Amino acid sequence: PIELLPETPSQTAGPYVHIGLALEAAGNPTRDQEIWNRLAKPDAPGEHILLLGQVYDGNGHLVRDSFLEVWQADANGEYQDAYNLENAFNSFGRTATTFDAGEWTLHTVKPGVVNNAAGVPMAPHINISLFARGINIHLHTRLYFDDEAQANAKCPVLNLIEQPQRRETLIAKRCEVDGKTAYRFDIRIQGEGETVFFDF
Amino acid sequence: PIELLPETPSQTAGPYVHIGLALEAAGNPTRDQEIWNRLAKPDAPGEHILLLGQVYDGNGHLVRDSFLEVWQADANGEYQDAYNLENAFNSFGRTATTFDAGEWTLHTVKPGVVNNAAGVPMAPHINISLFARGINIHLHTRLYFDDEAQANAKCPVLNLIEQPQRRETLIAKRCEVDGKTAYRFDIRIQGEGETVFFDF
Amino acid sequence: PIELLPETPSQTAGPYVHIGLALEAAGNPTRDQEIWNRLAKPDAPGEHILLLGQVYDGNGHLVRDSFLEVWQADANGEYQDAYNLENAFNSFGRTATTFDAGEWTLHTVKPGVVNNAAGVPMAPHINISLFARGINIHLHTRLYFDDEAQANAKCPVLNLIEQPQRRETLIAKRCEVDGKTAYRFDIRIQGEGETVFFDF
Amino acid sequence: PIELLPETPSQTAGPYVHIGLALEAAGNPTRDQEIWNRLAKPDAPGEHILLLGQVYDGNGHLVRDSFLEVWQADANGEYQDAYNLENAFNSFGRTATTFDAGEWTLHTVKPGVVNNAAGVPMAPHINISLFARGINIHLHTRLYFDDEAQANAKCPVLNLIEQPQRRETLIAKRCEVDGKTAYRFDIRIQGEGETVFFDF
Amino acid sequence: PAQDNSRFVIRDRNWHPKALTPDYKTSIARSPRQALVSIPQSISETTGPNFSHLGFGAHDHDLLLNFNNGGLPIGERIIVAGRVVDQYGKPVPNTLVEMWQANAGGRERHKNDRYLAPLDPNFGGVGRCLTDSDGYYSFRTIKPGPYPWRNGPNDWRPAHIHFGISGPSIATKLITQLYFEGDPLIPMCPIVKSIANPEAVQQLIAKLDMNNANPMDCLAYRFDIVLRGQRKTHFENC
Amino acid sequence: PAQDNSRFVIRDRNWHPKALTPDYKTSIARSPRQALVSIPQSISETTGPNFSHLGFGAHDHDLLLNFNNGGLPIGERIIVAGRVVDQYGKPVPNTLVEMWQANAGGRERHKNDRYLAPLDPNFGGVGRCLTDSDGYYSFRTIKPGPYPWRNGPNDWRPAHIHFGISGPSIATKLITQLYFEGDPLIPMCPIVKSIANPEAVQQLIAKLDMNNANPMDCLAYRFDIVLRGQRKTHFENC
Amino acid sequence: PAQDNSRFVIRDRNWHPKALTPDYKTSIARSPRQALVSIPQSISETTGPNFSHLGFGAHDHDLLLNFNNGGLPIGERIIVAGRVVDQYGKPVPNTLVEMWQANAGGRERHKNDRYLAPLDPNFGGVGRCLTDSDGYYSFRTIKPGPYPWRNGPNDWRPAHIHFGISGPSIATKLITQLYFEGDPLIPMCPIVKSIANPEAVQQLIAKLDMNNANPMDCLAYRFDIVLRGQRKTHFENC
Ligand SMILES: [Fe+3]
Ligand SMILES: [Fe+3]
Ligand SMILES: [Fe+3]
Ligand SMILES: [Fe+3]
Repeated sequence: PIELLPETPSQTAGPYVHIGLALEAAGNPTRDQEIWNRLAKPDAPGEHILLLGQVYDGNGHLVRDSFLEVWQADANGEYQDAYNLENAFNSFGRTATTFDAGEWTLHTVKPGVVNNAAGVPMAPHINISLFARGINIHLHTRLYFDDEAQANAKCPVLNLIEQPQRRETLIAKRCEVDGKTAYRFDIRIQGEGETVFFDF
Repeated sequence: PIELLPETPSQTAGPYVHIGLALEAAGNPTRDQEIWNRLAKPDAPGEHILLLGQVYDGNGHLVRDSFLEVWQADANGEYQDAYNLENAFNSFGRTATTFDAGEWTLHTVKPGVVNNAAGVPMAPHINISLFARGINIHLHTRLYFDDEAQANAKCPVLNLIEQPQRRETLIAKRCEVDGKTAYRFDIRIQGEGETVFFDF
Repeated sequence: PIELLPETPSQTAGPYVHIGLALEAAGNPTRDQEIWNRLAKPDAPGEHILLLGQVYDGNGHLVRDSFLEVWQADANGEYQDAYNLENAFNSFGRTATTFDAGEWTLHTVKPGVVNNAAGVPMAPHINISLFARGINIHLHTRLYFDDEAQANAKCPVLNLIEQPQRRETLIAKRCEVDGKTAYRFDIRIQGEGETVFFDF
Repeated sequence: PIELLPETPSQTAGPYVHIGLALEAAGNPTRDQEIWNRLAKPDAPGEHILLLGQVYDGNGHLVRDSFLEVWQADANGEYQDAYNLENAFNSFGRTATTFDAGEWTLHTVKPGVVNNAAGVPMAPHINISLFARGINIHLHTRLYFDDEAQANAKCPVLNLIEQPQRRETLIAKRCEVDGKTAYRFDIRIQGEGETVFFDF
Repeated sequence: PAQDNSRFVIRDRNWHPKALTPDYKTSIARSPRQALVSIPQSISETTGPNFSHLGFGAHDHDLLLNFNNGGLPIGERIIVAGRVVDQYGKPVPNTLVEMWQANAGGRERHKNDRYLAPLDPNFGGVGRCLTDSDGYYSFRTIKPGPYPWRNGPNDWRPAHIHFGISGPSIATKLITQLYFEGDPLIPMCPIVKSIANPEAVQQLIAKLDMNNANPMDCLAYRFDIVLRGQRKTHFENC
Repeated sequence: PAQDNSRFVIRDRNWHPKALTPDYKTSIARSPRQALVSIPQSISETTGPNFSHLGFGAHDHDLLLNFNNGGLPIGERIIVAGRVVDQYGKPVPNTLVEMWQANAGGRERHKNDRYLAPLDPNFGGVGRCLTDSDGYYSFRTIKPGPYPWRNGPNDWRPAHIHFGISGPSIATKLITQLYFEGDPLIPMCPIVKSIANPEAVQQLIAKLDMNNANPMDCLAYRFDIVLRGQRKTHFENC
Repeated sequence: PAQDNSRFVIRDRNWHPKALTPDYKTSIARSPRQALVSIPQSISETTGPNFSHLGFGAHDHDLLLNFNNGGLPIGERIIVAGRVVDQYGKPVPNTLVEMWQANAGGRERHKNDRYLAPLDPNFGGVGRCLTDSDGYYSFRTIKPGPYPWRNGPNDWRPAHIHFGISGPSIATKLITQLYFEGDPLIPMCPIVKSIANPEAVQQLIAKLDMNNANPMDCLAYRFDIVLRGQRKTHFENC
């Protein structure tokens, strides 16, 4: 068969992943421009939301050294690839769970509807990539919302998961933190209530 | 040492095992003579029973594409090997679980007692072979009855299972389906309350 | 692929092929029972014919050391395999061209119609096998008759030969030798007017 | 020595070359634009001629499945490489012989004079490429005209053929088909009067 | 009735595929975590059904004619033949050989198969044959095409025919898959790779049989099946 | 008009098949007995047609849609793609690549083909594509099936697609055949064996391309074509 | 009468010697220039003569006694024995095996043989034997000597015995030559070299059989003959 050049193999992000990718969370001095958890500036269009969650291992214990990267569409359902800190909204962002804060936070807007390759509408989602010590190659997942039940039942990607009980793990529960709209999304890497991870 | 010709390796029966071994269950037209779940005709000697069950995977979910083959003796404790659809009783039968019916059914009589190689009597049993997608080589098990407690405690095969809590998984619970004598035999392939599988 | 045992390779019959297969033609004493050119005894059913011909090489010169074997059906279109010198007709016979007689002779009856594998009628034919020095592996040919033009135009084997001009080489011309019905069949191994040779 | 990448090996065009390169001749429906035998439209400059011929194998039999490609200059001696069906003249064309029509036809104009690499004028010619079953790698030849005797005797390509009797095979005989100027060019692939084939 | 007079050679479970083979995804949740319990052979295990008296139709083995809605199937006409022997080389006569496959495009005749390749109105994909006195079987069908499945993002099953063989007992019963010679998809399939030993993968590859082919008609493939060795009981119960 | 500015590398006629190859029967009467006459390259040989302005239809390269009588063809959906380069590795842009094949069963859409395998009412078997700026071409079709032919008593052609490539000149023009990876019929075919060198047979074998495959849809094959090397004229006529 | 129930494996014409082998001079004018026409097997080709009822003399297989004019032949007393099987390994019973050879000096009993080595008054050189139930034949003769022939200026034929085997049909009918183990003239003979494959030459070589030799009497040679494989018809005419 036709063999291409092999891809450079993955290695764990390591315990001290924060010194290079999350400088403030690592208690080290920052540079002028950093890629962090504030995707939307207070004046950006759409419904402003606060995302929070914890990451658990197979023994039900907190992963206090995880690193997460997010990729989502804007309120109109468009992906803004040109990253600039002067933009009202950026489609990319980074967050982490530390020893001081075992809970990650993300400030963004609720994403609009985007279509798949076949032209069929996908439910509002946020693409997540999980890195940490013990994770040799990053885990890919999606975050869906509980107040969008009608679109979640018709999503082509969510309907690919055979068992309905496993679809529930990708659904973030709505709550309120200080008068601001918030969604809680816990990731269970292994065991009971294990989060669905993707390959693409 | 002495090496013989190697046995042809096993492969999974696949998700569509029904098109070749359960034509009716596959929604396709049947041939004149088929091998199915009716082991005994109404005028056959012995106690007429109905067997039913569900197959579960390691996550507690139903296996809707399982295929089962049964081998049992008659009421007089004899194995009828000459398969014919004109016979009042046949020792062989096939059943399955479909997406439409996630529960398999088998119409037969309660088997008689048969002796092992050493002349010691075995408790009334039905030999089952389980095939499905995800199962590389078929699983062997035995179905015992709960109302035969005295014979089950003396069975030389059941006593080979070290732990008594694992013997209970091979015991079918007596119930009634539409005012007819029935026994329920659920198979748990993996996990909590895992069914004992044999090798011979 | 599947490989079977290889067939023993062919070698030329050699210049002195007559000492072992045509004893009388070799001027050597014969044994009690010999396989020769008299297929039909004077009292056998059907139209009694005399076949004669010469064999030419690529330079138009006579092959005076050829050996031929024939196989034909009887007047009713049946192959008589049980060779016996007491039979009125035998389906097998042998002939040769010598230095004393550069022309071969054969005394037989005209064959009846036999069907091919598909049930389609073949025209009256005689299967010939040619052996000689210089011929490494024997040549297979068929002899057809000129007075059976209607059947020759419809024969499945004769119609397999692409060019109509090459079909004429397998057709023996009718003549008369001393009041007896005779057909002349010349074989041209190479060159102008080359005889069609078969593979099967 | 210096070795370059090897050229992809040639294979026979096969008996059914017509389904991909002569759709009309194959009795199949044609596409909007096809490459066929009409090189010149009625209002094209130069002397309008009709070319025809038959292709013969080594046994003197007609090759009814031949496929021919032609390349010629216009009346002014120039090669029109930009193929378009709207043009009055195209330097390229394709023709064939079918079972229905064992004779190929080509409608074009008489080509003008073109110079070789050394500036010496070549006689009016048409470059032909012959493809068919049995022909492993295509045969190259040239068509010259009999009424151009003075230019043919001086042609630097025709003078490379050692024997003058072999040059006559490349010369098309002038005749008339339906009161129109025509030239007959028969190709003999093998044997007596074999056509000169080129290598370049 | 059937008697306890035979013993079968113990299965080499390191030759056969293992239950847990991660790359074949569905095997993760459908494999036992507890060990298989070994039991001696008895009349329940050493006996099995005999299908000599089963009413076989005339075209049960011929997939080119057993569905027939007024025509012939589109695809490479092939004959699949071979012999059913045990580990000692002894033939297994009067045994049931069952088979099922996809059409020339990889589409299977089942409601759950939603692959975009069309169904062939003259092809069913089911076959059965009883082996003769010398253990030989024969099927006439079309060569199945490969098909994709939801395992990895670009996983493709090689062209295959699923086989089911009964044997003299339930101890010999086997379901397997036949693969075709030279198919480049064979070393890539995770179901094939469930078998650890490379020499075992070779036993599943049907070889091109030009000798069994019908000239100007159909090609042929040879597939020999080896079942568990059968021997007589000796020195038992002293 | 076209000009005489290029020279083409001379063909290696011991790499390419010979005219007289006895096992391929029809080649006996259709091969020259006299030697080919060598002539220098001129404007007649170094120039050729350019098909950039030819009116290509939207589905000319797509054999899954270019015949369409109300459906999809039965067979293994495949993509046949590759690059057209010369002997120096230089791409050949805007060149005509033509192709023709049989259906999934080995039946060709021609009146003279009387093979018993049925015709596919949704498959024609003809394709054309013009290479892009980088010399790439692409076709979408079904994988053709093998077929028998009257040569030897049991001769079978391997699954193949016939190719026709124009190039920058009539000197580069080539007609060839593509074969598929691992096909056991390749070392047995007398048309393939017309080529003496085994390394040359390998250049005709299309390799399985999983990287160019469309997941859950169609497989892919890679076939690179190498034409005669083109170089500029130097030190001619002194 | 004979019936059409058998099919024979097609001959490998690249294993067998070709028709045109120039080093064997007489083959140049006695070989067809046109290709052989392939035809399907019918009753005319799949049937053949059976010689069970032919009246064999008591010494027909014994070349030491079948000529007899007063004594024994001069030469190495040998037994030539073997088995006639088909390509499947199945024995060919009640078949006709005919043989002819030269005397100990290379002189054949024919008028055209004017070689200066004398004739043996007690040797003829002809033998015939019908194979038994298991396909075995046996001949008792003297080892033939080499002889020269007008081909090249110094060509010598190795020591050989010509063999003629009938088989179940005219399709299996074969004439060949047996050679002796270790004879240094074998690789130098142009008739032997008519066979291209060196592994094919090996099948024609008789091996010394000390096990089948009679102590204090005669040596023995083994020569097994393999005829075209016979199989029953299947899936014909549908
Ligand atoms: Fe580190
Ligand atoms: Fe399958
Ligand atoms: Fe000799
Ligand atoms: Fe073709």
